[PDB]
Amino acid sequence: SHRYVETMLVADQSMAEFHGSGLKHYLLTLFSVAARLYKHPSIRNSVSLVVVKILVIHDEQKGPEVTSNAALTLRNFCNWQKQHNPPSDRDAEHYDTAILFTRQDLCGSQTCDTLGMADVGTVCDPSRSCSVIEDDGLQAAFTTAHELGHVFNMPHDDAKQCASLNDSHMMASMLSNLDHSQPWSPCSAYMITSFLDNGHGECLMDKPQNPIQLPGDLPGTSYDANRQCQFTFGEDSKHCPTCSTLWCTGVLVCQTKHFPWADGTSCGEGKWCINGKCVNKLVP
Ligand SMILES: Cc1noc(C)c1CCC1CCN(S(=O)(=O)C[C@](C)(C[C@H](C)c2ncc(F)cn2)N(O)C=O)CC1
Ligand SMILES: [Mg+2]
Ligand SMILES: [Mg+2]
Ligand code: NA
Ligand code: NA
Ligand code: NI
Ligand code: NI
Ligand code: NI
Ligand code: NI
Ligand code: NI
Ligand code: NI
Ligand code: NI
Ligand code: NI
Ligand code: NI
Ligand SMILES: [Zn+2]
Repeated sequence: SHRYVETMLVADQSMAEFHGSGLKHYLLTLFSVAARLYKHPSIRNSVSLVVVKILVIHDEQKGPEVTSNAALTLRNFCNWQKQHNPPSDRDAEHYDTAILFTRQDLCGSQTCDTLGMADVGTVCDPSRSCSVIEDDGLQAAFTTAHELGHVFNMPHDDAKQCASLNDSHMMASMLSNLDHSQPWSPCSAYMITSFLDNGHGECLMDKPQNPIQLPGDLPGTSYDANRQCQFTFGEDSKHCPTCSTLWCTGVLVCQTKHFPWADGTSCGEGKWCINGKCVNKLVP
């Protein structure tokens, strides 16, 4: 049966300052891509990510302490989100999960290549059902879905428990090329299924009361290549000077993080990017 992941989205002061008025549309744009990934048939389940609440923190002290140490930020965030959840799921703004988004670059013990953070198997535990996402651009939509994967009991696809069943899927242990034709591995598929068959989706059974509408356009529609570049490299960056790799300014100096342009991104009159390819908007 149908599962509804009622979610609170939280943005820290770094996000408020960076994004200004456009902040809530941007989080919703992230979450809508993540919501799509969870509807892909390879998850082999019926999962609906819905937003019941959004908090923006304009003053550090009114939110959790966000530090570059990712494990500690997650823990800070988890503690802090408790107080803002209504007790019973009868309440409309009661959430099953909470996600923090920050511009601060998050770090492990060893490098600052951390992109997000969550514990495994926590989705209906109100005090552990959280994630922190570093916002380095639109690709943070896939970070959002990966970490939500942890929350749903998915291990990384190199875990020994995944040997029997399966680097190119959502739950890769490191950033690599996603297979957009099959986002979730057989392992991810099984580990979420097991979890729900074991009864751990219980708080996901109730439908949301007037959820915050997610954008139904493509992320490239709201955000053109210059915007995309700015989300990654700061407001002074523009598109370089197509689709497969987004290059951005920094002797013309240009830089990339190797991601394609967001789907729906204008690549000329009557054409737009779809899975790394520039194609006519009108399809046959
Ligand atoms: C962008 C993007 N575009 O497409 C995709 C796909 C992405 C996301 C790629 C993911 C790579 C791996 N991570 S990561 O590199 O930040 C490492 C780490 C913080 C390790 C921690 C220890 C850890 N936490 C929990 C565990 F269950 C295991 N281990 N992680 O896995 C966090 O979940 C996060 C992001
Ligand atoms: Mg509150
Ligand atoms: Mg795609
Ligand atoms: Na980081
Ligand atoms: Na970094
Ligand atoms: Ni503001
Ligand atoms: Ni909007
Ligand atoms: Ni601080
Ligand atoms: Ni595969
Ligand atoms: Ni619920
Ligand atoms: Ni400015
Ligand atoms: Ni400027
Ligand atoms: Ni351009
Ligand atoms: Ni590089
Ligand atoms: Zn992970």
